[PDB]
Amino acid sequence: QHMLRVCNTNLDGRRKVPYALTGIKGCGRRYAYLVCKRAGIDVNKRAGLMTPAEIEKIVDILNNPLNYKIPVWFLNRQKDNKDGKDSQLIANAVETRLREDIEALKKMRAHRGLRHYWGLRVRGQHTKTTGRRGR
Amino acid sequence: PVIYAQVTEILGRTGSRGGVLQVRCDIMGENRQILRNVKGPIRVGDILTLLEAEREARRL
Amino acid sequence: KLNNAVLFDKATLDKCTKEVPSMKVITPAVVADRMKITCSLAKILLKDLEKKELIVPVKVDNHIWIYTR
Amino acid sequence: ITITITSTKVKAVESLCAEVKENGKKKGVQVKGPVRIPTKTLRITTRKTPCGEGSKTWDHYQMRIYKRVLSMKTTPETVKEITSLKVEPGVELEVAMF
Amino acid sequence: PKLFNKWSYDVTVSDISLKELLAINSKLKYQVFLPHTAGRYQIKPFRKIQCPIVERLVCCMMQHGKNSGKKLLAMRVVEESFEIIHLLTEKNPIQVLVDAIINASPREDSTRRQAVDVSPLRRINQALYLMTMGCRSAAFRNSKTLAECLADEIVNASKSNTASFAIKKKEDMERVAKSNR
Amino acid sequence: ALKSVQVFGKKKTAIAVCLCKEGKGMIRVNGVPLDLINPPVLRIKVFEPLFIVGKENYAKLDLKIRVTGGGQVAQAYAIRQAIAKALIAYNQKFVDETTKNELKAKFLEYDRTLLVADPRRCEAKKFGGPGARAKYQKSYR
Amino acid sequence: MHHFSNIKDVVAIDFIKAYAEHLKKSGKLEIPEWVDTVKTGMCKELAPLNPDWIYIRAAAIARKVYLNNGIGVMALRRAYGDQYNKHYNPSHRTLGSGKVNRYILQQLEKMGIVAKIQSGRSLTKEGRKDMDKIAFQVYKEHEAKVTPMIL
RNA sequence: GCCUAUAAGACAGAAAACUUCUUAAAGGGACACAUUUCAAAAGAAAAAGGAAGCAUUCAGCAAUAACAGGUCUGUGAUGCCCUUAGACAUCUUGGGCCGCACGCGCGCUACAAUGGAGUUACUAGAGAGUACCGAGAUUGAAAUAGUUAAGGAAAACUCAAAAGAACGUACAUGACAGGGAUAAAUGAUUGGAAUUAUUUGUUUUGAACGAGGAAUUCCUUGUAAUAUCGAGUCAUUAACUCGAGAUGAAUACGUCC
Repeated sequence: QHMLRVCNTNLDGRRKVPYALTGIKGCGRRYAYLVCKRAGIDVNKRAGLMTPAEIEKIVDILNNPLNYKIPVWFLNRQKDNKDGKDSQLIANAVETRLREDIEALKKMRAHRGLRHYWGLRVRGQHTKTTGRRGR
Repeated sequence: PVIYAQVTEILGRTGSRGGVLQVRCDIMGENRQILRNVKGPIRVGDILTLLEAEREARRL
Repeated sequence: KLNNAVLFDKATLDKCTKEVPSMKVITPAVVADRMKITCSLAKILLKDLEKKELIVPVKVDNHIWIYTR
Repeated sequence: ITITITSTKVKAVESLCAEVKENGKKKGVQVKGPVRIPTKTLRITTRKTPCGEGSKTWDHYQMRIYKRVLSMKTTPETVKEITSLKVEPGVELEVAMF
Repeated sequence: PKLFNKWSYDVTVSDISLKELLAINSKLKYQVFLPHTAGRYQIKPFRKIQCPIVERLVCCMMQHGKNSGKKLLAMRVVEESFEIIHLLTEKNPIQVLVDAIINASPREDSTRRQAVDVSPLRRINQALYLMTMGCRSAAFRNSKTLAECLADEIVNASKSNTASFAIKKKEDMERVAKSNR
Repeated sequence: ALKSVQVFGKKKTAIAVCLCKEGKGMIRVNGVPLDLINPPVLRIKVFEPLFIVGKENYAKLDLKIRVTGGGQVAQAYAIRQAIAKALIAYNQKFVDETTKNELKAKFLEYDRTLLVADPRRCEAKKFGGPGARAKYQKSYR
Repeated sequence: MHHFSNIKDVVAIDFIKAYAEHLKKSGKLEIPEWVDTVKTGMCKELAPLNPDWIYIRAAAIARKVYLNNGIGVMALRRAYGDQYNKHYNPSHRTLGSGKVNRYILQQLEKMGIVAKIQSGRSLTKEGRKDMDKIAFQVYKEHEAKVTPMIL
C-alpha cells in the first residue's frame, strides 16, 4: 500500500518507518525512533511494507505513552493545565492546543498575548530591520 | 589544415591593456615569416598554432 | 519527475537480469538511469548478482561500487 | 639554593647571570648552569584614535619577560651574605631557601 | 613508477605545440606516485609547466568556494575517475586525458571584438578548465557521482563527441571568432 | 653496539624526529607501523624513498620516528624527509661517502625537498583585514 | 616488515569491532533503561543507529585507557564530542555525555578490565592481557587478507 | 612488576647519563659575489649552489607644508558662554537607548550527493590564571547543570581541534533526512531583579531560500578561500575585533583602457 493512513494523517510508504512517522504533526524524529524501538518494529524496514496487524499499535503507542516506557522529559506537552499531566499531543491536537492557548493570554490581555494579536515578534527580538514581510 | 608556426621574437604588447602580444613567427614548413596577435602567456622558445595563415596582423 | 519505483516487479526483474551483466561498466549511478529504478535498489542487485557470480566486482568500497561482466 | 632572576631587559639579567656564576668561585666551588626559561611577551593592542573617527588603525605594544634559573649548593648562612649587590633597577632577585 | 600503481606513462602527444608544455615522462619527477606535490609552481613565470598534468587537473576540482582547500577529497575523485575511464576506452587514462586536452583546447579567441590566436599554455589552462566546468555543473543536483561525471567528460571529448561540455565551448568560440575576423 | 644516526624532518610546523640504527626494516612511527599510517590515502607517499633506491638499503635499518606538531598532511611530508635523511646520515658516519653520494644524488634527482625543509610559514594577521593580505569590504555611500 | 608487540600494530576501528562480540559473548555488560532513549551527547540529534552502539563504544573506551594510564570522564567527554551547529552562529566544540561514558567506565571496573587509581582509571593484569589475543586475531586475519606495503 | 609475541618490545613506578629535536644566549651565515647574455657605467635576466636570491618575506619608525577633518561625552588639559538649592550639580525607584510602514552599510547560516545524519582514530599553534582566578580528579543526571574538592602565581597545574580521513547491502536527486526561522510547552545557571524571552538543555512546531539584476568589494604565495582555536569586552552574554595555527586554488610576470 503506497499511501498509508494512521491517526487521520497520511504517510508516504516509499520511505523507512521512522522517516514516514514524521508526517504526523505530533511526532518528529527523536519521538519516531523511540516508538519504533518501543513497538518492536524494525527501523530499516519501509513504511509501505508493514502489515496492518501492527499499525494499530503505533496509533495506540502514540496516544498512550506512559504505559509503554517513555521518559516524562520526552513529552511535547508537560504539566498540562485543566488537570492531566501527560502529552497526548501526537495528533492533529498540536494545532488545537496551540490556538486556544494563545487566546488564554488574549483573554487575560498579557503582553505575550497582546503581541500575538498584532502579529509581532513574540520572544523579544529586534524588529527594526529583520522580518520585513510586506505590509 | 591547421599549420603551426615557431615564435621567433616578441615585438611588444598591444590591445588597450596588456593582454595581446605581437610576435613575429616563422612557419617550419617553408621558413616564412608571419606576424600575429597572441592571447595568453608566450615566450621565444615555444611554437604557435595557426588555423589561418592568410592574414597579416600588423594592425595598420 | 522520475518516480522510478522502490519495490520490485516481475517486469523489470525479467529484463534487468539479462542486460545488466552484458554491460561493461556497472555502477548504481549509471545503472539506475537505464532500467528506470531507484539507485538504492541498485545496491541490492549488485550484491544479489554477486552470489550468482553473473557480475564480478572491480572497485568496491564504502564510497562507490564499480562492477564488470 | 636556587636563584631565580626575571627582568624586562635581556642584558640586565644576562650580565647578572654571569655575575653570580663568577662570584661562586669564592666562598664556594661550583654554580650550576643558567637555565633559560622561554620568554613571555605581553602583547596589548589598542586603537590609535581617542575617538571613533578616522581609519581603523591599531598599535601593537609588547613587553618581554626573560627568566633565568641558577642552582648552587653552598651553605644557607653564607650563600652570598649581603645578596643585594646593588642590583640594577627593573631587575628582581628571588632566592629559594633550601 | 605509476600514477596509482596501476597506470604507466607510456603516453604520446600528436601535436608539437603541447609536447614540451605537458609534463608526462620527459623528467622523472613528472612520474609521481601521488598527484599531491607541495611544490611552488606559482612563484615564477612559466613555472606551472613543471607540475604534473594529472596534478593540474586535481587543483581544478577544488573550486566553487565550499570545496576550497580540499585536495585529498579531490584526489579521491580523480583516482576513482581514471579507473572508470580506463574501462570505457580500454586504454591508459593518462593517455586518455592528454588526447582529450588537444581536442577540447580552443585555437582562437576574440578580444574587445578581434579574433586572435591562443598561446599553447593558455590552450592547456582552458582545456582543463573547460572540462572541469562540465563535471562540476553536471554532477550538481544529480545522482551520478563526481568521479563518474568527470569520467564521461574526458572520454567524450577524447574523440570528438559533442556531448562533452568542453567540446561545445571549443566549437562555440571558434565559431564566434569566425564571425569576429 | 647498535650504531645510530639521528635525523629529523620539517614542515609547516611538523617535526619528525627519527632514530636510524641497525635493525630489520621495522619502521615504527610513535609506536605504530609505517604501513598503518593515519591518512591511508598518503600511504604510498611515505614509502617512495623505500622504492626510490630500493628497500634493501633500509632492509637492515630500524627507524624510531616521532612527530610533534603540524597537521595530518604536514606530518606526512615530514616523515619522508626523516626517512631520506636517516639513510644519508647512516651512510655518512660509517659507510663510505661515495656510496652515500649516489643515494644523495638519486634523492635530489627526483624530489629536492626530500632533504631540505620548505621555508614557508603562516603569515601574521594584520589589522583591518580577515587574514594576511585580505581586507574588509569597503563601502563608500 | 610487520610484527606484534602491542595492540598499536593493528587498525583501531576493526579491533574495536572485533572487541564488541567479546563483550557480547561475556554477557557481563548489562543493558540499562536509557540505552535507546538517549543520544551520545550534546550536538547529536538522533540516537545511534546501530543497536549495539554501546558494545562498540565500550570497546572504544577500553582502547583509550590502554593508551593513557590516568584518564577521566571529562577527558573522555571531549574525546567523544562534536560541533554544536544548531543555529546561525558558527559551530563550536561541545563536551560529550558524562553519564553514558562514566557508566561504561564503572561497569568495566566490575569486569576487572580497569581499576580505580588516584588519577582516574587504569588497566589491570586481566584487562591488559585480555585485549592482546584479540588484537592478534585481527592481526592474523589482516595479514592473511592484505599484502604488506613493503612486500 | 606486568603482558603479548617469536622474538620485537609495549605499559606502570624511580634512577641517573648525555643535548639531534626543545628552549635561549653569543657569534657565524648572501654582498647579487661567482658564471653566461644584455645594457667607458650604474645596473637587468636565466641557470647553478644554498636554510634562505623580488630591499629574502611580513611588519615598526617614518620628511616639509597644510585641513579652520574627529575628539572640550577620556582626562583634576583648558578659555569664553549657559544652568547654578524648586539646579542642566548629586542620589533612589521604574522605563528607553531592543521601540516598526519602510530604505541603506558590515556580517553569520543556507540553498546540498566535492553533502547532511550514526559511529571510530586523530594531528596543532598561539593566548590566560589568586586568598578567591583558571579549575583537575570521584559521583548522581538524558542534557543544561548540582554536591564535595587536589595541585597551580605557572615550559611545573589547568586548557581541551575540527575541516579532512576511516567505518555501514543507511540516505538517493524527492524544499527529502538540505535550511533551522518563527512559535508552544516544560529544566537549570548568573544576577538584588531575567517580564519586552540574559544564556542554555528535552520534545514538538519545519517558513523563505533551487546559486542570486543593475551595480560593486578584497586578493599575486603557505597568499585567497574553507572550517576551527585563544584573548578584549565579561556577574552572565559573539554572528564583532585583535591574534593563532589546520588543508592549500586558478590566473600576470603585463598596460595606463
